[PDB]
Amino acid sequence: RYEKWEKIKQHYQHWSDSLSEEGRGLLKKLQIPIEPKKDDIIHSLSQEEKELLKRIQIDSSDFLSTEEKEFLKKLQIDIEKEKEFLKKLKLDIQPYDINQRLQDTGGLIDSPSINLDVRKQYKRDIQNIDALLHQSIGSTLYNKIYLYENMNINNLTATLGADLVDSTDNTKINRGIFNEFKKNFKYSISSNYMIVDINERPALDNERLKWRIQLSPDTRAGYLENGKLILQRNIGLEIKDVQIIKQSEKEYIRIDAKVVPKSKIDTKIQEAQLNINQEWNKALGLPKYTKLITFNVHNRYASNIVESAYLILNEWKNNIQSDLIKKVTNYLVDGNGRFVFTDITLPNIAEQYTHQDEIYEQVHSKGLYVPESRSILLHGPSKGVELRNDSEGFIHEFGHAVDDYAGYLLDKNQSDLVTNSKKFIDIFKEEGSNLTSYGRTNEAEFFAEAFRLMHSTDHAERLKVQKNAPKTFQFINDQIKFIINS
Ligand SMILES: Cc1cc(S(=O)(=O)N(Cc2cccnc2)[C@H](C)C(=O)NO)ccc1F
Ligand SMILES: [Zn+2]
Repeated sequence: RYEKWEKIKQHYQHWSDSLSEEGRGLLKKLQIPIEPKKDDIIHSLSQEEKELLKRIQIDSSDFLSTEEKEFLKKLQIDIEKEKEFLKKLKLDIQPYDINQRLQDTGGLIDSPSINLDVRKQYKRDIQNIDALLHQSIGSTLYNKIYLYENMNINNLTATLGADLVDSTDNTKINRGIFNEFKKNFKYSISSNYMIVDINERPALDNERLKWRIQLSPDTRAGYLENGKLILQRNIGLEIKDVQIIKQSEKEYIRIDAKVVPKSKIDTKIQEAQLNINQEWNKALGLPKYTKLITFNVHNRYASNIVESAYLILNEWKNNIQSDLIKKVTNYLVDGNGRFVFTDITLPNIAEQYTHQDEIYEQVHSKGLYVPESRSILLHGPSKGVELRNDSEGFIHEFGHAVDDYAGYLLDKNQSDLVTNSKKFIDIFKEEGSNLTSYGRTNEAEFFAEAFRLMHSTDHAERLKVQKNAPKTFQFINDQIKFIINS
């Protein structure tokens, strides 16, 4: 367990000694992100904002992560309509987390999804760390050691992660879900600095993935003491093996991976993008030069993001009538619209942030539709709230596109969503709470939810829309009729 520490340490002896006080402080910053302290958030608040914050019920919020919820509760401890307030405040409670910024952006750190000042600080730190990690592990040690990293399955796929652990016995891995996770896991990208161990360490709470990694001779790294290494960012990983193993009467998933040039992985992704486009331009009868599908892939479940795109579009094509699909998609293409499949957060997708300067209006979620760029965005790793799979999410987003085109058809000059018409507003006011809880949010979301359920494989769901929201059901069919006759 400790026999290999010394020789790795001695290899990086001079590197460690020559570290400046700032270089060291930077490595500590990377290991321990800086949380915002409560008292400064509070004193920054005005006394009209303070009074507002404590009267706010907070677990109710739809767009705040459980850590963000808990934090603001502790602010209430010390002290809808104004979602306005929680969206602005959400930005000022993010920890300074270098590795998380790199992962969220996939290395596209110029993405205007955080404030300018911190955005520029992130750049400076990243460039400084890149300069620190100059010494490769080398030929004397690369094949003499293994590097280990424990990982939460939710980091790769939160959808499969919900059922990965056997519900009848939590010491076991669900064999069926295991196969799904392993099936299309061929390669992997690290856009941030992997922090790995020289020897294997016991997994912490809900960590069931245990990586075993072999570096290449040229792979640059730094020693972080206590038998721990930090790897250079932007490295490719080839998955050599995925197996279920048992440690201390508990089942884990071993992932054997080998470091390769990231460019080698990027080449496969680019080849896959050409293939899926040529294949789907033909199926949809689009012009042969159309670029519709785009892979924005930069993270550790890389190969599955690509492979699942094929299946998502297949389910999409299978569950929606052909003529509706063709009409709407050709509308999207006429405005250079894209189907974006990605494993970076959606505010870092150009098809969103280009048309959304306000960060507090920027949205991260499983799926999104942006009318200004006529694009559908689908985020792999995450799990949509009250959503079975990615295909159902994509169908929902396509509902928004249907909404867009239908409204465009009735006035191309003053182009607007059909759900913004007084006609559907009245329908939403009457039937808006008769479907999903989230459908209640607004006209567009109610429309897209209704559209999703009307095209669900569960025929019972389709009948529940016609029975509980017959006016919305009728309205949508009228838009479909309007579209295919256009
Ligand atoms: C139910 C379903 C959900 C999604 S979502 O989670 O990504 N989402 C809705 C959402 C997000 C957070 C909590 N509650 C609902 C985003 C924002 C959206 O509407 N996309 O256009 C996407 C598609 C769906 F069908
Ligand atoms: Zn939506």
